Order: sequence, then structure tokens, then C-alpha cells
Amino acid sequence: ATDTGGYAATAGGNVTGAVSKTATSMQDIVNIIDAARLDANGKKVKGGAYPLVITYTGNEDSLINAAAANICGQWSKDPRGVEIKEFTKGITIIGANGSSANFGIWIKKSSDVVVQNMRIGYLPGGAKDGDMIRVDDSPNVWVDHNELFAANHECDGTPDNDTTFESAVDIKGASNTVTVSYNYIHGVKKVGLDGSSSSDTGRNITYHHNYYNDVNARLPLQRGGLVHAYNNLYTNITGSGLNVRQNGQALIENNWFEKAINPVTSRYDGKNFGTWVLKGNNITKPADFSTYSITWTADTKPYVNADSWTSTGTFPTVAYNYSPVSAQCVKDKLPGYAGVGKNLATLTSTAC
Repeated sequence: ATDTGGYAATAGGNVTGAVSKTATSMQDIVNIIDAARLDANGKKVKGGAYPLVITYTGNEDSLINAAAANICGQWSKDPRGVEIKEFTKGITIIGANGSSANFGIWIKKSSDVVVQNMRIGYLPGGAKDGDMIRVDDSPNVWVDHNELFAANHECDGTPDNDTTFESAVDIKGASNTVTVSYNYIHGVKKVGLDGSSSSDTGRNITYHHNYYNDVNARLPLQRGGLVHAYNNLYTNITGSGLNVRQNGQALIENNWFEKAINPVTSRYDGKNFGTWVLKGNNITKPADFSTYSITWTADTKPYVNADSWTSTGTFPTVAYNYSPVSAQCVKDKLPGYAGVGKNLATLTSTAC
């Protein structure tokens, strides 16, 4: 099946002729991918010779725990990450229950990639692009059921005072269709952008069933295109949530917002404000702000906040087939489906 509940339509490496391999470490993954590029005669095949399903059984809790104890010592270390560059035969990286990684996954110019059940946290190298997950010029990518975390904190003396830790899920370039679902993202200052600059506008991204807790900003920082955010649990947002920019369009439905500052806004450009269609969220009118502790702030440049909590534009017909649960149900149940070790469980109406 290729249904991801969002714009990405992929089965990753779970296709016909897929070869399954077990990675017990970061290096194993690197080696497995390199080998997957060679045909029967040892010659290299552009985009990969065969589809892969890599089960990662490694555990790096020691690194994570050491890092959690010395937060400000991470940014200056060398970044660590597996690069999945120009691999298009289809690939899935599934963490085994109990596995953990203190390294990221950087997807570049690939297609049909699925990253699931990975517990990634406290990555070193925030000053040198130490992203947890990066999707660059890569369409049909599905980031599902992962736990991405660090500390929602900025240490003193870091370059640009923004490099204590890098992003959880950055999407940029021609990553035309992407689905980010069932992830448990917590303790992350910059969750993820959708377009690296003002000129990097476009893409159709879906964020569904994610549980955000204690995050500062970018859920996402959207530049153009379309974003469909449904059934997400947004709690303890310390800066801003969905920042719809460069004329992007967003459909924000059936989500639960709580203890959030500027949950839906269009700021920092001073122009080309994006639009949003609000529906089915726990907040239905400004009266609810007080109830769910939703505060708003201004910006030094022209900006637009959804403080009137009204739709400011339109949204095209949602191409795919999805069945959202109610905002209340996500609030009640979501924490038990999002993240690692939930056996890729999905929240259905029957569970409400």
C-alpha cells in the first residue's frame, strides 16, 4: 500500500524484490546502502540496484544520556548522520523496538524513502548542520512514528545563537510530496522548515497525528505551497507554531492547541502573508484562547496572527483520502499512538 494519510504516496522499500538487511550500527547502514548500489556483476546502478528494508537494531542510549547531561557540549562536536543520496529504488529504515540513534538521516535527491520507528535525540553538531531528519530535493518521503528530541534551550555563545541543536524535520528543495506523521517531537527549538528561503517556495506537505511538546517554533515555517496539518497535538509551544509565509496555503483541521504562543501566524517577512483555513480544532473562536492558554504577540515587521481565529484564504481539494478523528480524541488518545514502540499504531475513530 502507498497510502500515508498525506501527499506522499510510497511504500518505501516494502515492494516486490526488496532485500531485507539488519543494521546494528550507523556504519552498517552506510555499508548496506552502498552495497545496494551494485548489480549482479559488481557494477553500480544509478539510483540503486534493488529496493531495501533496513531494520536498525542499534542502541546509542549512552551517547544520548551523556549528551542530555551536558546539553551545551553538543553543538561544537562533529555532526553524525547517514546520507541517503540519489537512491530511488525504494528504501525503508525501521528501527527495532528498543533501538536508538545519536545520529541523523539526511535524504538528498532520493525518492520513496520511509523512516519509521526511530528514536533520535540530542544530536551533536548543531553548529554544522546536525539535523535529525533532512528531506532535500526528495519527493515521496514518509517520516512516520519516530521520536525526535533534544532540549528546548539555547546555550550561550553558540554561533548565531541558534545552533545549540539543529532541526527535527527540515524539508527543502523539490521534496514535492511529503508526509510527516505520528511523530513525538519534544524539547526541540526549531522543529522544521518547509522551504529553505523565500525563493524555495512550493511542495505539498501533510503533518498528521504528530504530538509536539515543548518546542519553540516552526511547525512548520512554511514557504509557499500547501500544508495540510490535521489531528496534531500542539502543547507547550514557546515561540510560534505554523508560520505560513510567501503566500503559502494551509488547511488546519481537527487539531488540539494548548499552552501555545502564536500558534498560527505569518511573520518575519513583513509581506506576502500566507493563508489558512481553520476547522474542527479545539479552538473555535477567540473565547477559547483563555481556556487553552493561547497567547499572541506582535512582531517588529508587519505580520498577521489568527487572533480572530477565522479563515483568511482558501485551500484546494485534498487530493488524498484521510479520515480525521476529533480534536478531543487526539487530545485523549494521540500520546499512545505517536512515537516509537507503538508498533506503528494508528488512531481511528473506533478508538475514540
